Amino acid sequence: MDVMNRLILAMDLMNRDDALRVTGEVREYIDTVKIGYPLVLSEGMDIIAEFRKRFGCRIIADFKVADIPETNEKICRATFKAGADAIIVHGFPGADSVRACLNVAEEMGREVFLLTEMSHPGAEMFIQGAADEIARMGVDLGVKNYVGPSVRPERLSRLREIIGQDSFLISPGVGAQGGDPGETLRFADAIIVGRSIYLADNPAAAAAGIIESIKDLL
Amino acid sequence: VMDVMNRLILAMDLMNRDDALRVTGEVREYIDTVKIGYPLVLSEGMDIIAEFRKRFGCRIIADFKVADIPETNEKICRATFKAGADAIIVHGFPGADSVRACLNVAEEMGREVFLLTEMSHPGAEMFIQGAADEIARMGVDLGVKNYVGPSVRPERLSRLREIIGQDSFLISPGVGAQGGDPGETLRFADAIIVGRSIYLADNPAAAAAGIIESIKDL
Ligand SMILES: O=c1cc(O)n([C@@H]2O[C@H](COP(=O)(O)O)[C@@H](O)[C@H]2O)c(=O)[nH]1
Ligand SMILES: O=c1cc(O)n([C@@H]2O[C@H](COP(=O)(O)O)[C@@H](O)[C@H]2O)c(=O)[nH]1
Repeated sequence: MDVMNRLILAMDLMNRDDALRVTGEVREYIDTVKIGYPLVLSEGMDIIAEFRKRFGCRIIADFKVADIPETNEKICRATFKAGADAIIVHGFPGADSVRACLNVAEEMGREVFLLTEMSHPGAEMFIQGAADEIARMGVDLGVKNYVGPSVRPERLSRLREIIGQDSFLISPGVGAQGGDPGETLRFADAIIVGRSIYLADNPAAAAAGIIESIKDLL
Repeated sequence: VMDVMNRLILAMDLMNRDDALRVTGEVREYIDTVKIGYPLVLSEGMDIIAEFRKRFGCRIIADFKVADIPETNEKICRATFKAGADAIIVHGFPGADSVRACLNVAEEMGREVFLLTEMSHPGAEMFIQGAADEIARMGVDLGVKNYVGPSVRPERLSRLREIIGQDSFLISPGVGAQGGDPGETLRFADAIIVGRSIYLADNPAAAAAGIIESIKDL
C-alpha cells in the first residue's frame, strides 16, 4: 500500500459537513483516510462512498473488529460492501476471529490490518503482555498489515522485528497522544494522525507542518 | 436491573431491514429486549434502532464490543446513546481507562454499560480466557453492574457469576447454534442471548416458544 507522505488522516469528526470540509482542506497532503465508528455511527456507512467520490482517497475502516468468527465475517462483508479498502481487526480474540476477516477480505479484494498493541495507558493491563504473541499469530496466519503504538517506540520496534521489513505497519498516537512523527517512522511505514490535524485552527498548515518535520523520510 | 421478558434476548444479526423487522415482529410476544449489533447497523444504519423502537415495545442493547482508546470510546458511546440505545456492550481487554470512558458517558447520558469479560468462540482460549477473571474483577472495582459471559463453558460462567456477585446482571450468548443449553446457562445468567436458532428458523415464533418451554420452571 502506497501512502502519500507516509501520513494517514484519522477522520474522527462526527459531523458530515466538518469531516468533508477538513478532509478537503488537507487533500493535497494525503491519499489515505482512516474512517472509524465516531464518523460512521454519526453519519452512516454511505460516508465512505462519499469520500471516494469527493477525494478518490483510499479508505481504511477502523472498526477494531472483535467478535466471534461468524459475526466478524458479517461485519467485514458489510464494511467492504460500503467501499472500504481495508479493515482493522483486533488480535486479542484469537486466530479464528482473525481468519474470518482474512476470508472476506480475500473474497472482495481488500486488506486486513491486525491491531497488536494499543497506544493508551490501559493497553498495559492485558494487551501489552499478549502483543508479541498476537504478532506471531499474525505471521502464522499470513497477515501482512499491522497496527502498533507510536507512544512506545521500543514496543513498536519489537513489533517491526517480529513481522519483518516486508510487512506493512501503521501507527497511531502521533501528536495528541505524544508520539513523535519522525521517531515513529523509524519503524512504521506510515503514521496515523487525528486531532493534531482535525482540531487544528488550520488543518492544512498542521498537516504541512508534520510533513515538513519528516521531509527527509519521504 | 433491566426486566428482560422470559429471560430471553434476541440477537438480531440479520442484515436486511425487511427480514430483521419481519422476524423481530414474529417473536414480539416472547421478547421485549433485542440485541442489535454491527451486522445490522452497518447494513441499515443507526436509524434501525429508531425503527425497532417505533415498531416494537423492545429495549435495545447495542452490541458494539467497544474496544478503542478512551477518547474514541467516548465518541462511540455518545453516538450510540444519541440514536436511542438503552445500553452498550464494551470489551474489558483494552483495560480500565477504556471501560471507565464508557461508564462516564453512560452515567452522563442516563444509560447502561455491559462489560464483556470472556467470549464463547474457540479463539477466546488464546488470550481472553487467561485475562477473564481479572477483567471481571476490574469490572467490579469500576462499579460495573452488567456483564456478558459465555454459555458454552459452564465452569467459566459459574466463576464469572461468583466474581461479580448475585446482585450484578449477567447475560450470556452461545445458546443454541454454539451449543450452549438454555436451562444450564440460566443457573448462572439472568438472561440468555439467542440468535441463529431463532432468526434462521422456518418459524422463529415457534423457535422462541420452544426455548421458553424448555425453561418454564425457571
Ligand atoms: O492503539 C491505538 C489504535 C488506534 O486505532 N487508535 C486510533 O487512532 C486515532 C488516534 O487519533 P489521535 O491522533 O486524535 O490521537 C483514533 O481514531 C484512535 O481510535 C489509537 O489512537 N490507538
Ligand atoms: O462471546 C460472545 C459474545 C457475543 O456478543 N456473541 C454474540 O452473541 C450472538 C450469538 O448469536 P448466535 O445465537 O447466532 O450464536 C452474536 O450476535 C455474537 O456476535 C457471541 O456469540 N459470543
